[PDB]
Amino acid sequence: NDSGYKLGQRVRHAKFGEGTIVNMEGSGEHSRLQVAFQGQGIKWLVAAYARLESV
Amino acid sequence: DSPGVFFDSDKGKTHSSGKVLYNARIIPYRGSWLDFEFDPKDNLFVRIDRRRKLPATIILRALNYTTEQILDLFFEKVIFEIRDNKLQMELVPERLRGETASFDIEANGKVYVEKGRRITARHIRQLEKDDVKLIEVPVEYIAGKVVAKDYIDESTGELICAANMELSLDLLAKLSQSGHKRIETLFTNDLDHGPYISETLRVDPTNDRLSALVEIYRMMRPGEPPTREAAESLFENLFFSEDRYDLSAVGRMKFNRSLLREEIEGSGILSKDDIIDVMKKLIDIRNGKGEVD
Repeated sequence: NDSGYKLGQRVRHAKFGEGTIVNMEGSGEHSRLQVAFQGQGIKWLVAAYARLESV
Repeated sequence: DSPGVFFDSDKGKTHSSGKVLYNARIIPYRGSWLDFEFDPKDNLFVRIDRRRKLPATIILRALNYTTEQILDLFFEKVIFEIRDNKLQMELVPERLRGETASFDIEANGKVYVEKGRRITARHIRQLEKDDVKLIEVPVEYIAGKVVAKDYIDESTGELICAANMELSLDLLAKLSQSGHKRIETLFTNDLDHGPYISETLRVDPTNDRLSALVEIYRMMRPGEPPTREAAESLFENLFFSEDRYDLSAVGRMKFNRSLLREEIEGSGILSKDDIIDVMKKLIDIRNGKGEVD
């Protein structure tokens, strides 16, 4: 993925908390990230719409 | 065999059910064959260079179409709106043809069709004349509809629902509570607008361009661990390189004539439009519009 994120990366989300990227799909504005958030389960985020900070 | 495109069937003589399985085949003067074919469940498959079949949507993913864009190619859309705490539907009255109302089709105080009656061409005419373009529907009617696009919770970036997911009351609730008051779904039926491409996506194991290219590459080159360049170049060289592929002028003329195109001249290699147009004609044939060669 050319989206800025990497498989295995730890990220922080304002609502979902700290998590780890466990899969990615797509490219360009369509890039999406599957994130396992410690206490909030697994979620798909569209990279271009999600505020994530690299822990 | 001669160059061109050919639409055929098995004359219902393969499976016990006697179901007629339709197919399409592109044969070049030189280069790899490209085949499309239905299975008994009405899913669509592609065969490249006469090898084992793959869910047909893989070739479109390899040509840079998203799930949403694939659905855009093969289906018209039915739009629902949420307003006044009611579910409304954008109406194209002609789409009601042949159906029996499951609820009162009413607008502007007037009831056009009763919950029991069969919808008439007269009903449709009056609806068109009165410019009825929006009608209230029961929430239950949203169930089973297929969402045509990705919907995101914009406050978090979370994907709320992916293109091609089946709608439910629970999902409708989530969408509504996320601020999405307009929802696009597929126009399909079980008769002459079949959901073949939508169901094909559900058995397609790939989810983007790179995974599609890798699926193709692994199929063509067993024993060769795939690299980016290798998968890209192999695909480009199947149908899109003059060095390795040529329909020939005769082939192009016959190809274009089968698709009812005006032009007789054209390229020795294939375009995205060539491939999509062949898929669309095969789907027409299955839907009862037009016939095999």
